[PDB]
Amino acid sequence: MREIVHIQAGQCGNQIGAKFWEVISDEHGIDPTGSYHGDSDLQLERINVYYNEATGNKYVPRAILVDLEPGTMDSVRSGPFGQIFRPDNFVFGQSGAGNNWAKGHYTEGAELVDSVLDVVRKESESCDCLQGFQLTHSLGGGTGSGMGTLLISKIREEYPDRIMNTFSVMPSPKVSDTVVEPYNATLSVHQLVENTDETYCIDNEALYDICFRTLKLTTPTYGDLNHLVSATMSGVTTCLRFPGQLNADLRKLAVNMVPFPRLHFFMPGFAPLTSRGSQQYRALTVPELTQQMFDSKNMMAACDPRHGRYLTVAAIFRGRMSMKEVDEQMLNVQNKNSSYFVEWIPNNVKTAVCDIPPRGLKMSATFIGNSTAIQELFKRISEQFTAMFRRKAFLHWYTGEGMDEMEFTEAESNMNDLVSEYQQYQDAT
Amino acid sequence: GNPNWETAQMIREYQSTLEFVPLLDGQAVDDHQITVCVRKRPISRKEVNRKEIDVISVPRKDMLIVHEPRSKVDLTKFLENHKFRFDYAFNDTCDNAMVYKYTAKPLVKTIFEGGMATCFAYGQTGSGKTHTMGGEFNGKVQDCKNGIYAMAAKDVFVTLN
Ligand SMILES: CC(=O)O[C@H]1C(=O)[C@@]2(C)[C@H]([C@H](OC(=O)c3ccccc3)[C@]3(O)C[C@H](OC(=O)[C@H](O)[C@@H](NC(=O)c4ccccc4)c4ccccc4)C(C)=C1C3(C)C)[C@]1(OC(C)=O)CO[C@@H]1C[C@@H]2O
Ligand SMILES: Nc1ncnc2c1ncn2[C@@H]1O[C@H](COP(=O)(O)OP(=O)(O)NP(=O)(O)O)[C@@H](O)[C@H]1O
Ligand SMILES: Nc1nc2c(ncn2[C@@H]2O[C@H](COP(=O)(O)OP(=O)(O)O)[C@@H](O)[C@H]2O)c(=O)[nH]1
Ligand SMILES: [Mg+2]
Repeated sequence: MREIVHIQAGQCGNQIGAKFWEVISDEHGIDPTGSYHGDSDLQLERINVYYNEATGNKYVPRAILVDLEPGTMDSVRSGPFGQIFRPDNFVFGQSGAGNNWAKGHYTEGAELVDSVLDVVRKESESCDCLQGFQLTHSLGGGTGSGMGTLLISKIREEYPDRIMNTFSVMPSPKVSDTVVEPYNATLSVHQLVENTDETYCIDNEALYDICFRTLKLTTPTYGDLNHLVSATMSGVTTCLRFPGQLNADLRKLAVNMVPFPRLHFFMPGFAPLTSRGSQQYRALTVPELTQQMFDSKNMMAACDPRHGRYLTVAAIFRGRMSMKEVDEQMLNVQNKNSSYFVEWIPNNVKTAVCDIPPRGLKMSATFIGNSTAIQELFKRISEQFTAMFRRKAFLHWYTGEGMDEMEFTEAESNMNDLVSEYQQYQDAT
Repeated sequence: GNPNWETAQMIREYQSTLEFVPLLDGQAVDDHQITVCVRKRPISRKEVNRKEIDVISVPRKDMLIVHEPRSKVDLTKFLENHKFRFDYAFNDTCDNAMVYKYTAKPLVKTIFEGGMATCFAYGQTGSGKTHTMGGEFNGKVQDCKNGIYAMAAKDVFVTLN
């Protein structure tokens, strides 16, 4: 079978995985020690996709934690699952990027990437055959912006034909948590357009609206924000782990969901999402989940999908279902909302049916769309970018680290072409 | 050897956009009873070998400007015109030693006119001021025929005569 290498960059990224790796082990029934105590054996059938075996019945997650620049490190070790990682995989350095891109990609990355790329090739040859390189990081910051994109330039070079997903937490257009946030967006995405197969563009403001308007929560903590993102990750590799009546490879997604080799910037989605005690006044069916998935306030993208056009969508369904109901609900949406989509594409929807739901639920789903509604987001960042650069605002923290003025002009016109060539296809042609 | 040559590119632009009224030691240096004059030493052969850059303009007879390189808030080079209105602005090239005579002429009168005609020599180390009052004017071995005091200590006996 195929196996997946999992990489974490940035202060954001490993905090995502710290909840996420708890979810996968609870999806199979694995202790903090690695002792398997699941219920059935059906979850044992694809342990190998993430977990390799150890000496006495122990399973080790193949997670290479690049981002443990030492302050972030001990928290991961002093967590719920600090006693589950192989401690030699904690690959890190000292005196980090400091929310500087060039300190992530040009100066301190060169003093760490040789210690990283070797550990990549360690877990690589322990696999039968590879496809999976799940980088978990954010844009906007430091390590996730400069040290994250450094590996994607390198691991593509050693592995030219492997599936490359980066579940990058994008910047927010209103809540700016970083002063240099447009300067880290334009540079890091300039790597991502060149050498990614897909990416899950995620905002926190979309996570803010979902936790508050839909889940009705008072105080959303970052463990609870990312638990929404952790639901996306396990839903996609559901079929590469569980037997489904219409399976879903990452590459089955990564041939269907992408028309053109550059336009592979995805927005995720998830359902069910509700606020209750234990009595909730609804009923789980196929059209129950379907209407929830296609909602403009149920996006993890922070954009109106009705403003843009859906190029293509992906309905990855879990749990026991019925294909005709699955087929016709995807049919009825493309009928009643045909003016929304890209009209000159024959089918605008595909399906994917796993046969096993998660633990608590009885049915579930995972929306993955690719739209010209994400044309808004880079427009909401490149305008923030181009106001800083004309006044030449933060250059002396970048030119004094090994960068150049001609690099910035080269950086945005890459991003200026995406919003240009999303306007070609949001237009009715 | 090779400092920033664009330093000098900054200099020459102010030069070729204006009039310049130089000043030499071949003119009647009029009287005011008071002044503060200027005279610089020539650029040495060593400084040329090290590519020392010009720093002065002599735009006028009674004014001088310094060429100071500076930097802005984006590390962009800036040049300052230290506009110094003075009385007498002589060049380092025009040292014919009549500067003392042109300085002595008003003073050689005063004491003989019954007055107190004084002076002072002010300058930096290595600025050529021992070559400016203590003499002698050759710049090689201080040849004992051009004692700069003697250019009016002659007057002490000659204007006496
Ligand atoms: C009585 C009952 O049915 O309770 C549900 C529940 O009330 C709701 C509200 C759950 C609840 O989820 C949340 O409140 C939540 C908290 C942080 C981040 C995201 C969600 C639930 O906590 C979450 C929990 O989810 C699971 O058990 C899934 O297997 C889920 N597991 C985890 O996320 C997980 C949490 C802690 C430790 C280990 C795993 C999962 C989802 C996708 C992929 C893998 C696992 C469920 C169904 C419930 C509770 C318990 C209240 C909901 O979430 C999920 C993920 O199912 C929130 O909206 C759904 C709808 C559910 O009905
Ligand atoms: N106006 C001038 N024209 C030509 N050569 C000059 C002039 N002034 C000084 N020099 C030469 O510059 C050199 C240094 O001059 P000098 O008068 O010895 O300097 P200084 O100011 O007395 N230095 P110092 O005694 O070390 O504090 C000598 O070789 C001079 O002959
Ligand atoms: N979703 C999420 N975003 C985070 C988290 N921590 C930081 N961020 C975001 O990540 C960006 C800051 O980068 P960060 O990862 O902390 O910097 P780094 O350690 O230099 O990579 C900002 O956009 C923050 O809003 C997190 O735990 N979850
Ligand atoms: Mg001397």
